[PDB]
Amino acid sequence: YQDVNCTEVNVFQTRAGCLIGAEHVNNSYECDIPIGAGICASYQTSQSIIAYTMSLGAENSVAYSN
Amino acid sequence: NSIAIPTNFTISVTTEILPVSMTKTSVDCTMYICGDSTECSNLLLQYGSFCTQLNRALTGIAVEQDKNTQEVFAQVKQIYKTPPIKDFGGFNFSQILPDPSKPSKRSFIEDLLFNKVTKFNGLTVLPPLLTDEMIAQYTSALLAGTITSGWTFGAGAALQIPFAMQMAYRFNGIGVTQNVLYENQKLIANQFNSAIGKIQDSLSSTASALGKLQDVVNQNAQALNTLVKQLSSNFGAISSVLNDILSRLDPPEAEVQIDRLITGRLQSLQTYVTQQLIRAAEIRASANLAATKMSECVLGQSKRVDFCGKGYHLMSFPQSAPHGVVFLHVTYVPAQEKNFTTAPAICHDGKAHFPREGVFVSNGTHWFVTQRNFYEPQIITTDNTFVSGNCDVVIGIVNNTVYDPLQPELDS
Amino acid sequence: NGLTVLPPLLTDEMIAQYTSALLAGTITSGWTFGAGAALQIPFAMQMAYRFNGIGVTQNVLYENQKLIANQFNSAIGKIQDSLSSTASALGKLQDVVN
Amino acid sequence: NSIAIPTNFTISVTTEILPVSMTKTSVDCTMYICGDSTECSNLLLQYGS
Amino acid sequence: QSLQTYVTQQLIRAAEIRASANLAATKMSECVLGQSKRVDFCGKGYHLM
Ligand SMILES: *[C@@H]1O[C@H](CO)[C@@H](O[C@@H]2O[C@H](CO)[C@@H](O)[C@H](O)[C@H]2NC(C)=O)[C@H](O)[C@H]1NC(C)=O
Ligand SMILES: *[C@@H]1O[C@H](CO)[C@@H](O[C@@H]2O[C@H](CO)[C@@H](O)[C@H](O)[C@H]2NC(C)=O)[C@H](O)[C@H]1NC(C)=O
Ligand SMILES: *[C@@H]1O[C@H](CO)[C@@H](O)[C@H](O)[C@H]1NC(C)=O
Ligand SMILES: *[C@@H]1O[C@H](CO)[C@@H](O)[C@H](O)[C@H]1NC(C)=O
Ligand SMILES: *[C@@H]1O[C@H](CO)[C@@H](O)[C@H](O)[C@H]1NC(C)=O
Repeated sequence: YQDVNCTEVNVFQTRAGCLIGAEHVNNSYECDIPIGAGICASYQTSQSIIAYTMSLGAENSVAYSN
Repeated sequence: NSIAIPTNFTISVTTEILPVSMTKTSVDCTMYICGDSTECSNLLLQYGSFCTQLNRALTGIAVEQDKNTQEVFAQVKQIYKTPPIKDFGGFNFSQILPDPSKPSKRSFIEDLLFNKVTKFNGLTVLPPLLTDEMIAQYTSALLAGTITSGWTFGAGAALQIPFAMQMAYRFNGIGVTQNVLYENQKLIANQFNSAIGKIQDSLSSTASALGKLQDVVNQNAQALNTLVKQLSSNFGAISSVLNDILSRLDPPEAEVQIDRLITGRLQSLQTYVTQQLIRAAEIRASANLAATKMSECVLGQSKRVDFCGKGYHLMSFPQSAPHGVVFLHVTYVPAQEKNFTTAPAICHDGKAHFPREGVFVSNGTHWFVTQRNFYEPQIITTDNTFVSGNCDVVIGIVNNTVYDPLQPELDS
Repeated sequence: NGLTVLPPLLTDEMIAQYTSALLAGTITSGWTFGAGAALQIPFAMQMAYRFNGIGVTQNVLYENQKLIANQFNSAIGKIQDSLSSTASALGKLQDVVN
Repeated sequence: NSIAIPTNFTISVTTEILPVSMTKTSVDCTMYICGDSTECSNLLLQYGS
Repeated sequence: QSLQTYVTQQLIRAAEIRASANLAATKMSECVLGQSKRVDFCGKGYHLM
């Protein structure tokens, strides 16, 4: 529900609106079906729709030295 | 017979500011054309798909703003991070790298850029898919890659190289002999650091520097204000307020007055959507230009003249801005011009000689060979020059002497 | 009917001055005026750099300088003959006007 | 095992033509629609912006 | 309606001209002010000037 609070409408409040039916998952993944405001959703595990903050890629420091 | 060779340089950081996206507006046209009115809605259905192709056109614009923003920023397969120690040979990126003290971890110069830029009628504003905190992880990844690994993170995985060896590589890219860096490394580090200092003075003092991004935000706000104001027009109807028509006239007459309002509001929405489709092409061509500058200037070094601001391009650092990007393009500019007599070729033992690299020049009594971009005279030898043909062919050749490094080794 | 045409800010004379400046720069200082100061260079040497830039050793230019200058001069004369006789040559600009 | 290497060259000059600008027209929307007419202009105002 | 049609066509046409102007500006910088390594960017053949 775009641009509404989870009041008037397994409920996840995002800045894109009130998302109902998607499980909020702490693990990030590559973006699949974009929702907005950093949140994407996908169908995964038994399977269900999940919502998560998308990953921007793996973290990799460079072994920089003089 | 005269060539000017500059005996010194200045390193100039020029800001280039580019729109990259615009506000993802979307309008429930069936609410804008007919608000909470069943009688009006049933009449609007007689126009078929004139609504759903406008819901569709605006959705196409809204979806591609994240395409633009992804293509410009997400040019990196990994989120690279800077080392704990800042051992960059004297260069000082602390004003363009993240500030861990902030809630959204923008750089110092990204905070200046985020400071200088400033409904009920079916209108909405959809959020971007990349939050301005995720854009700042991508520009920090592009930038921590650029600093620690040069172009190599664009070709493969990031290969570390010391920053004094990365700039020595970029000086060879502009044809300046890389020892011109090491022999001047503190001067070059200090001119980079001082030139980054001027960026803060510019962006802090002069709000008009952001003129392109504020223009894009103003055009989108002016179009929405025009669209909302156009609800107040009668278009030939007895009233612009739909409820006042319905509360006063029976259907056989109310429908006529309503059709007048429907025609006017529908044409007035098509005008907005057509303007936004043309304005979205104007931003999409700017996102593709920003994506191209990201790929060629940041992930690389550009041989294209004036592509990365005035000067010979050395490197660029991306910073984010509200609905845009900013490139801090670092360029070598040759500065202290000097005058010399010059020769196309030199004559020695009947042979003509030409410089493998550099220009034959004369301060007025002696002849030297030297790189074109930085006065650095060399005694002329068989190692700086090659023989081809003889004296009787070149126009404007000069009868100097060319030294042989082997002779004294066999003479002694 | 209310239909008018506004003049351009830069008049044809001003455009001519800019192309003149760009041309004079190109001829007397090569590319240096683009990067920074216009640094005078003997034209033949400028061409030598232009040749190295395409993978042809500079001695080729000097040894063939008379040939190259003659081919260049002839090529320009051909440009004039084409533009003076082929109306369609400027079709891209005429089409905008139309 | 065969390579063709040019032994001579020619300098050619070609002409590339590009549009830069278009005529800066300007239309007075009121005069166009309701030229010198008060009665028409007042009706035109009902169309707002 | 006639004006709206005209203006829309001018905006679209203006975008085409703008793209051409941008190309022309790019060439000026990367063709006149410099030397192009970009193939057929500045005519067929190896660009000199
Ligand atoms: C042009 O440069 C040469 C080399 O630097 C100058 O000749 C030398 O000048 C110095 C200082 O007077 C003497 O110590 C050397 O013995 C000279 N010979 C060499 C090394 O070439 C020359 O004087 C300069 N041009 C001028 C101003 O006449
Ligand atoms: C390269 O080609 C040019 C022609 O494009 C040759 O120059 C011509 O030589 C003939 C004699 O064989 C003369 O009659 C022409 O008038 C010359 N033309 C010009 C423009 O000079 C040139 O000799 C050739 N070079 C080589 C090495 O074969
Ligand atoms: C929803 O309402 C609560 C108050 O009950 C408020 O604290 C919260 O911030 C609101 N969320 C949104 C997205 O408006
Ligand atoms: C994420 O982990 C925290 C514990 O660190 C937990 O409290 C929170 O409920 C988890 N959220 C989700 C969506 O699993
Ligand atoms: C080169 O000579 C010209 C002569 O007109 C003079 O104006 C110019 O300043 C001289 N350049 C330098 C670097 O001395």
